[PDB]
Amino acid sequence: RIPLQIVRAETELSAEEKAFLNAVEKGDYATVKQALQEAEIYYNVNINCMDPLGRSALLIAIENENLEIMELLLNHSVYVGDALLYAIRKEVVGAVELLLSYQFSEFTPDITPIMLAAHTNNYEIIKLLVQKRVTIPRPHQIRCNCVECVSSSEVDSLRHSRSRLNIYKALASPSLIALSSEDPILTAFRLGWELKELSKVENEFKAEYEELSQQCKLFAKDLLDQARSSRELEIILNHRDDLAKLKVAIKYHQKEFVAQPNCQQLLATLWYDGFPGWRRKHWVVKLLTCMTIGFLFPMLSIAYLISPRSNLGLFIKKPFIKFICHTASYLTFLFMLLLASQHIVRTDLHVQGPPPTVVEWMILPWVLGFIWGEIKEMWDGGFTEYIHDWWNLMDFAMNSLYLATISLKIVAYVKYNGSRPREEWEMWHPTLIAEALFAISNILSSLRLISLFTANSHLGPLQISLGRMLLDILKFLFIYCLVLLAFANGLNQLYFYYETRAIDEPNNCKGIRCEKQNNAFSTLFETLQSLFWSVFGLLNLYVTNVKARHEFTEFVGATMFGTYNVISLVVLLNMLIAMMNNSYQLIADHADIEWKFARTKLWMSYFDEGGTLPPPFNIIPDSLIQNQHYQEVIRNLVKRYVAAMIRNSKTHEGLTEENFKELKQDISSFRYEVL
Amino acid sequence: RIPLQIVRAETELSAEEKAFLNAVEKGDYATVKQALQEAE
Ligand SMILES: CC(C)CCC[C@@H](C)[C@H]1CC[C@H]2[C@@H]3CC=C4C[C@@H](OC(=O)CCC(=O)O)CC[C@]4(C)[C@H]3CC[C@]12C
Ligand SMILES: [Ca+2]
Ligand SMILES: [Zn+2]
Repeated sequence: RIPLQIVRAETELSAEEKAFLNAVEKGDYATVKQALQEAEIYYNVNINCMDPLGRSALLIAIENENLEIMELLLNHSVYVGDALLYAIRKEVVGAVELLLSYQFSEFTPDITPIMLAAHTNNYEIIKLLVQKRVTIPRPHQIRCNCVECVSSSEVDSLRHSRSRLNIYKALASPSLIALSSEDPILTAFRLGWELKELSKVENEFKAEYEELSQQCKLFAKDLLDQARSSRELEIILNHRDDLAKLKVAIKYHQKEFVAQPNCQQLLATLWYDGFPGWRRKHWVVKLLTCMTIGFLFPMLSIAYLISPRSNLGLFIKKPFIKFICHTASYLTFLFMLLLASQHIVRTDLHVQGPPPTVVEWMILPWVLGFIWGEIKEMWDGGFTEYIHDWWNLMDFAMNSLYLATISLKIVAYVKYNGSRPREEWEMWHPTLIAEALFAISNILSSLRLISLFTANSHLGPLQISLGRMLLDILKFLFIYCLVLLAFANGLNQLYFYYETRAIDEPNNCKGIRCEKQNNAFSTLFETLQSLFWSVFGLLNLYVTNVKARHEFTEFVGATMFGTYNVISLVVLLNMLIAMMNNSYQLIADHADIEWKFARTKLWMSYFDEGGTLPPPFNIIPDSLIQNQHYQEVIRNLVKRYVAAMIRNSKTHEGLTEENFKELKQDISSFRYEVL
Repeated sequence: RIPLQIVRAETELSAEEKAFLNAVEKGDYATVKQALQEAE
């Protein structure tokens, strides 16, 4: 028996106010008029009476979209505050125009009429409001130590965050950008960048800021989509405040703008400069032409040096031929790196400091060219973006290992004279370190070729997904390294008392890299190595067996080894499978825009004159007219976009409501004509 | 304090054209006819 009563009692109005509110809601030109006259004379009705469910007389008159009752209430001095916002949110032009011609609320007090109009994204209401000289407060910069931001955040943090989000939502509407900004493309780019960088700062309101940034990027792409000619697209892309706006969009990570089909057409025509209709030809003749131009890599580079402006000197200046020549030079470098480890060119293996062979003497200009190119990349173009590549770390590692190999070879040549057999050299002979670093640099140089996958149409998205899933490999190795450190600590602590010597063990071998694996858990480094190698099954089971008859210690060690194997394989590897499968499933939707953005970024790196020579040969010693043309193009694009959007806003629901309103008005007019 | 004005100003028609366009949009056999006669 649960008793049910209204615990929050609302003060109900008198019966005289109910008649006035019912006359307002039903709609009557005479009953409301005489009710207001009686309220003026006898004071029977409070004019500012309000329903318990947040509905004043003016709000109900707005909800009925009738202008006569609204005009009479406006002339009868009804409380008009917080009533234009309801008409704006209802999105009716006549009521907003009438209220602009002159307690409880459903809107937060920081909302202005222009802000709500921008939130609702109605073109006519926003235009009619901005004609009345309205302004929006400027949101502050993200990192503020000023008093006006810090004190406001300290006093009322929720109101501050709500006000900032409301302002940024008002500024990000496509209609307000199309009306109030003279450069909607650059405004959309900048607002998308600020909203994306601000979503990470305000990590709790991340979804709304990410949605607003996506809205701005979509508006920029849709504004570019309305181009009806190649001249308009060339004017858009070349506008400088060669392809300036495309470089700006690449800077602001506008992947949807970059991967637009007409931008990709213009980039493809600029890429195949010397080949009219490269996509037209057969794949066999394309492969033959690519092979010929690649095999002509000593050519077209000497000709550039001896005659830059000849018939043949301008052949390498085209971007595709430049890319082919660079790829051919790198493949030749890797071929000589393969040849450097062969018996035909490498002899006299028992000298402490050897002079370089012919293959290494040929390798040296390539290494100097790579070093000089990476040095020039630090200066030319800039330094703040050189580290913002994530491929230049690999190049820096390659060049550092090359420099270390050269310096160690020089030291071993100048301080070691004579010959000595290789078995009696010391552990840290400079020659051995040089041969190790050269091999590591060979691995890095041959793995550098993955960056060329974005040019191909089939290996590009594959490398994009490879990066996507390496981002989760990086997360998985933290848990794996914690588990590895835990079990290594435990196993070394259990097993370090039974450490033997290399002399006692057979073949003078102490470690897990022997025929009979010895001292697998004796030291912490060897324990880490053993627990790493047990993942691939290369650690045998008898390494947990000690010389003495300590069967309890052996059993506890084998149990630790089995628990580590279970945790590190059965749980963790299949967890990694599930993680990368989920990440691949998410990225497979947006996998072609990313590849097209990466291919575009690779294409614009070959457009400029800098770095024309391959690394073998790169070490051998009025604005008003453009602004007005861009302004006409923006005017046409904005008009086309606003027309397409304004009738794409026509909806079955709104059309149906409009038809009922027109039918009701016409029936009432006909009834008044008959009566 | 971000100022908001229409940067791409459209040449608005005269008030006489607004009456003709409103008569066309609302639907009137007589108002559009007399408007066209006055335009002639
Ligand atoms: C499977 C083994 C034998 C590979 C050995 C390494 C190289 C011989 C391969 C690996 C990556 C390959 C590259 C992968 C992608 C491309 C881009 C591709 O570009 C185009 O098709 C041109 C048109 C465009 O840019 O879209 C031309 C071949 C090339 C350089 C490939 C040339 C041959 C490379 C260097
Ligand atoms: Ca580089
Ligand atoms: Zn501030």
